[PDB]
Amino acid sequence: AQAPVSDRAWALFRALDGKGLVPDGYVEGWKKTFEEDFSPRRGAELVARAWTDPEFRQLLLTDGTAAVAQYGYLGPQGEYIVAVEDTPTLKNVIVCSLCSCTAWPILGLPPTWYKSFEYRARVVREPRKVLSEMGTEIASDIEIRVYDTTAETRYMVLPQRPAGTEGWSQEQLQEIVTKDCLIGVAIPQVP
Amino acid sequence: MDGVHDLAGVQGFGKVPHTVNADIGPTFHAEWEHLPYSLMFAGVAELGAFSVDEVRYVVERMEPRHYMMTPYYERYVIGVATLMVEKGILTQDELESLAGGPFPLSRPSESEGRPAPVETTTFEVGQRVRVRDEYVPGHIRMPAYCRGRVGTISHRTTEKWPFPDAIGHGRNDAGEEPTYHVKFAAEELFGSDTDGGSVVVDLFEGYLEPA
Ligand SMILES: [Fe+3]
Ligand SMILES: [Mg+2]
Ligand SMILES: [Mg+2]
Ligand SMILES: [Mg+2]
Repeated sequence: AQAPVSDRAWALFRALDGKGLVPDGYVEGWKKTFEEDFSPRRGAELVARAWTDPEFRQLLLTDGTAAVAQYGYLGPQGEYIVAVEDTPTLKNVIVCSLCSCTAWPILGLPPTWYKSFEYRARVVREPRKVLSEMGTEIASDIEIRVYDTTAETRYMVLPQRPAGTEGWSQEQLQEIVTKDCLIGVAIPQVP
Repeated sequence: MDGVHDLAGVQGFGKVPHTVNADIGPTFHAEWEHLPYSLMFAGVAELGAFSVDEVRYVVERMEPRHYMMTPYYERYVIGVATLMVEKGILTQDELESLAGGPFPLSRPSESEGRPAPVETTTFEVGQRVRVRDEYVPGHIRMPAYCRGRVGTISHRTTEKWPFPDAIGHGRNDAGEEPTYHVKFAAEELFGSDTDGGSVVVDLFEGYLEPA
């Protein structure tokens, strides 16, 4: 038997706050960071830059941390970054089978589905079927590689740039790089 | 710890509750949901009461049925509360008084953890390694599907971190080690019963040995 979760969560807050252990505006500040600053729009920016700037692409793939630092997007759960490059014969997908490990600052906090037991159990073993069920068909002539986020590396996928986007601006490209593209379960689509 | 949290490879689950690019709603679906992470950071960064590794472990320590029936953010409310009680900062009495009802916590640890190993090997990209065939009852960042399996190094980190099996129990002997991206063939991990290509696990040096 358990008290409502809202009551338990606020009880934890109140117990700590009432002992002076929580600075003024502390949880409010974190809420703002989580809701407004940590965003897949940042990862999209990185991808769009890599797509249009061969030099930056090279930096992003060889020293992800330095590349992300240039944009000022290192942060909690995103201090050591590795970007993994999709190719015509390789599709990368990220999971945290043991919990929910995610590059928060550049992908945003993980969505419910990514933290689900279903995704955590299945994508490591049957990524092709999982992606297919989610709406992404990966042909058999393509290697699927699943990165399980088990330590401190925090990953982003650099997806392939779709045909039909030649000449687009970085802002235009950013729009088609979604959260799901950064996690690796979706391929960018030309609207 | 060979707990129910070690889910990779478990069979019988249904569909992932998402189709690509579907609306996931707001970051927080209830007004309390930012609390577990924020209070984790209060504990780690402001109070120095515990490490992030200790938070992963205390969640692993939820009674197994409790773990399996509890939504994500709730597990971290339970985990952070448990640590606060274990560290002598809060009492369960006061949590239940403020909550107005039962606030069951994670189970006590059954292991004191283990130190970072003194004997490890620096590996290089392209080298073949085996995951040490070891069983650790406390916290460990090795999912069971790779125990005793052989793969190839694709990255050695340029930074080092405390050994989770030590710092996840608040021990003083976690040292520091780099981790390695170890690439396994899907068939090395799941035989014929997989549709994948490769799986890359980010493994602490102390979990590895020359193949
Ligand atoms: Fe995780
Ligand atoms: Mg082109
Ligand atoms: Mg134009
Ligand atoms: Mg197991």
